[PDB]
Amino acid sequence: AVVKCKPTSPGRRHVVKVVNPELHKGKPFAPLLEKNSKSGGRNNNGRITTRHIGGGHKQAYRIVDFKRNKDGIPAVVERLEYDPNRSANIALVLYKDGERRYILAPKGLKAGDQIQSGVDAAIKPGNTLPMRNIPVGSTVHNVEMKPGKGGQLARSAGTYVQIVARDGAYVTLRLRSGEMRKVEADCRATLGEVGNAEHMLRVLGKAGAARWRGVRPTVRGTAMNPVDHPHGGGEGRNFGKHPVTPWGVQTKGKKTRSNKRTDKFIVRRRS
Amino acid sequence: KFCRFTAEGVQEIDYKDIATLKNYITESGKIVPSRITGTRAKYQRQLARAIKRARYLSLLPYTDRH
Amino acid sequence: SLSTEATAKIVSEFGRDANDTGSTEVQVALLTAQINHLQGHFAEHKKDHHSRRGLLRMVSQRRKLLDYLKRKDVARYTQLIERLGLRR
Amino acid sequence: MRHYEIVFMVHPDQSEQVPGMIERYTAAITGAEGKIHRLEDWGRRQLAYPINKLHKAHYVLMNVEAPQEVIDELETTFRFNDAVIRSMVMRTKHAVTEASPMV
Amino acid sequence: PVIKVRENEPFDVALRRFKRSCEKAGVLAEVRRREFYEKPTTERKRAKASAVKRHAKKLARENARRTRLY
Amino acid sequence: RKQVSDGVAHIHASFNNTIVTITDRQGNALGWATAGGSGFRGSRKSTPFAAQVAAERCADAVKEYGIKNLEVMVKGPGPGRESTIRALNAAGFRITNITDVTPIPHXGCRPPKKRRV
RNA sequence: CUUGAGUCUCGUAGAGGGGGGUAGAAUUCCAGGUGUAGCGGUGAAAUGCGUAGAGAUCUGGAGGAAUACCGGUGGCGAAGGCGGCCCCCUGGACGAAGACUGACGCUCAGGUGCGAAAGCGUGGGGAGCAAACAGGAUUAGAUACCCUGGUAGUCCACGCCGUAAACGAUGUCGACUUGGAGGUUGUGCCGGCGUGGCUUCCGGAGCUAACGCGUUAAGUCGACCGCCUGGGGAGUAC
Ligand SMILES: [Mg+2]
Ligand SMILES: [Mg+2]
Ligand SMILES: [Mg+2]
Ligand SMILES: [Mg+2]
Ligand SMILES: [Mg+2]
Ligand SMILES: [Mg+2]
Ligand SMILES: [Mg+2]
Ligand SMILES: [Mg+2]
Ligand SMILES: [Mg+2]
Ligand SMILES: [Mg+2]
Ligand SMILES: [Mg+2]
Ligand SMILES: [Mg+2]
Ligand SMILES: [Mg+2]
Ligand SMILES: [Mg+2]
Ligand SMILES: [Mg+2]
Ligand SMILES: [Mg+2]
Ligand SMILES: [Mg+2]
Ligand SMILES: [Mg+2]
Repeated sequence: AVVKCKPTSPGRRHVVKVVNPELHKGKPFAPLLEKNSKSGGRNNNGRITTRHIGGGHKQAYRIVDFKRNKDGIPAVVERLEYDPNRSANIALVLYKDGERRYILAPKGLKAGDQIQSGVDAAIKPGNTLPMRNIPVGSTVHNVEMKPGKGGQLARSAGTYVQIVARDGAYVTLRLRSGEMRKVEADCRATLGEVGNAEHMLRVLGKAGAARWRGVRPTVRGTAMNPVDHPHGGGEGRNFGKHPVTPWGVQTKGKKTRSNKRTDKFIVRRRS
Repeated sequence: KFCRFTAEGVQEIDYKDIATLKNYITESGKIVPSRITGTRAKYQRQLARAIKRARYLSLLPYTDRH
Repeated sequence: SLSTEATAKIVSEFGRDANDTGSTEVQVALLTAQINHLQGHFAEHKKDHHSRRGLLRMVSQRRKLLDYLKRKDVARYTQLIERLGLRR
Repeated sequence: MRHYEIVFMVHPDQSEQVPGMIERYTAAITGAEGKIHRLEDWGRRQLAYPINKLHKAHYVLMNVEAPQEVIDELETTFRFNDAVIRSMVMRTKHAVTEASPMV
Repeated sequence: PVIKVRENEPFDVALRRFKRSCEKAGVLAEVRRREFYEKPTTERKRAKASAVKRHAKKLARENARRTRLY
Repeated sequence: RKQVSDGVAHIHASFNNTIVTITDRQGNALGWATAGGSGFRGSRKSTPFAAQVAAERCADAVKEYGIKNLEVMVKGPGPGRESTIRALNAAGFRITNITDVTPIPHXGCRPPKKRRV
């Protein structure tokens, strides 16, 4: 549910919250957790390689089954859980043999729902099948890009892919970006959309809410000195140059894809 | 004129009766106005429904240019 | 609307006979049954204004019949509103 | 328990599957305690216009008396069966036990 | 209006047959009707006026058949 | 070059012009002529006579193919519907079929607004 | 008490409403084939498009919107409105025999709800059309009408707005008072004769300033409500 906060303080006036009472209020399933400590956006050279990363709340990693490889064994959704590591919610599922797994929560899924993977799994949200067994036109998420590798496409809250055509060993998919893309029809996908679609409707409201998520401030290039950034300098507010990255590449329209190895799988780019 | 369905005591028009329905469509496949065939209004509506159902099942064409 | 069976069952239960379809208790019980049933319809179809006009007519007629019954025989009125779970 | 008239058209390259389809659908209906009032295998007819580049289809006509849920299940079956190229489910006021003008 | 030219049929006759088929199917009237958008208010006004004029003309004809001009 | 002996005459008869394209029965164009390209502009372009001349010129443009029989598909409300067919017949073609293929929406898209002249 | 009002039983017609699915026609776009010099447009032009191969024609694909014919001074809805086909949920109307309740009715300030199109917010979608905008014309000028393009918007979900020549410019309910010709939808009896509902046109008395209205009254009456009081200033200012 999308809920506005009352303006009892200026940092709360513009806050808009996404409240989901269905989400488990207790602790997550301990055997599927592992630690994941923060990087500050620094690599193994200790250098910042991605700016604006630091701080934010401590988070444990939930081992999510993106492969959905447990074919022919039914599972029942025990509960939906908040996952700090991603926009989508996750579902703790219990298989009939006694194994528990986390999956991405599809839209509509709730406690008690049954799911199944495999070639003969029914066409129902949450079920996972090779895409050669999924009707053309269907809406899917957690799409594999190579068979058995595990889902890599349409995993964020609200996202989905459409299977638009099947041609031989390949299907043509319409990605959320608008790109038309081919992957092998043996790649697995899960029926339905990723849930938590109202995720984009939240409004952080204040600076500290970005800080809680481990986002550090962005400093505009034009606010600096020339030594720091191509945009730097000027007596007063000056610009007078074509916008570039800190490293000098044009940053308004200039294209950067260069992967001749995967060009064959792109039917048409997003535009 | 001579609305046939009252004289035949029909309860419906039966979209599966393509013989009857062909007498209510022109050579281009259009439904014929009841002011030409003399059909009564109630049975003209039944006839239009039946023809549309037959067109959906490809028992009749929509036009002569498919 | 109410099926033949549900209507006949309400008539038998609230009427003084299976022929007594017209008594105020029978009319109020039939209206209450349809109103309660239609709650599920309008929970799903919130923009079904045209049907909701008929529903509000049911509510208004039931209110008028209840007022008539209360003014005519208060004990019957009390029994009825307790059986059907109506506030007033 | 309502009366339905069902017509479904099968890909002409799967005509020999039609008997199994008919038995399976009848079985689902009768297991739901429904009845088969009419059942006509029209066989292969020429379409009045192409459907998915096809010029023929195998028509089957059923008049059943079943609860709504089994009819929805049957419509879902038609949806996901690529052999069924088109179908129409109509409500009828009463059971139609007769011979259609196609026989 | 599909027309097949029959054997030993002069061209002008078959052209007339095609022309009558087209005039019967109302293709040119439909094309002219669909050149421009007419608002529903204009369409209803046109239909109503046509019906009114048809009725008034019919009544005038019926009541003129009872009228001697000389 | 290739000899066809069986073709289709497509007459695009609009209010302002007439395009005559002669194709084989599979839809491949063999030659074309238009009223606008036959020495007629403006007012003269949209006349039955300009359409007749276009029909003659298109018939000339396909002489090398040895076409003898013509199906005729007429499309549009223009003044060149009939005179084009007459000129194709007088050109010596055996017209075996005449069809009207004018597109009619079954509702379709909203037409442009009415002109106020 | 049963005659007004209502309940029940059996049927009937209907673009009444809400939700979901689906079909065929067409436009546009994309890919390719054939082909070659024009296309498009107008009063006439030009802008525009086209040898970087358009327009025409054929094939395959994508997508959105609307449902030709039927179709009708036809139907349904309180009004606004509602139109392919199929299913699910659902409101009202009407008719025939009865049975039932027993004045439970009518109207309604305030209140509440619904309420075309345009508009507004958030998120989608976007074929066609098209305010704005641009160019080409026309003209004395032409911030237009005409042309070539074209963005909001038009579409969807949810919320707001609450107004229209929202009109029959005619408030609701009941009773009564010569006729004629139709439409539509029931029903009774034997194509004929009845009997109900809704509806179109003409017209009599009467009414009306007149125009006209005329059993669907603007006639003859009763109940209740809304509203008017010279034109402008002004449905404006506060
Ligand atoms: Mg950054
Ligand atoms: Mg920033
Ligand atoms: Mg500084
Ligand atoms: Mg520098
Ligand atoms: Mg300065
Ligand atoms: Mg400067
Ligand atoms: Mg134009
Ligand atoms: Mg008021
Ligand atoms: Mg609007
Ligand atoms: Mg908007
Ligand atoms: Mg657009
Ligand atoms: Mg314009
Ligand atoms: Mg007003
Ligand atoms: Mg109006
Ligand atoms: Mg009006
Ligand atoms: Mg008024
Ligand atoms: Mg009159
Ligand atoms: Mg004001």
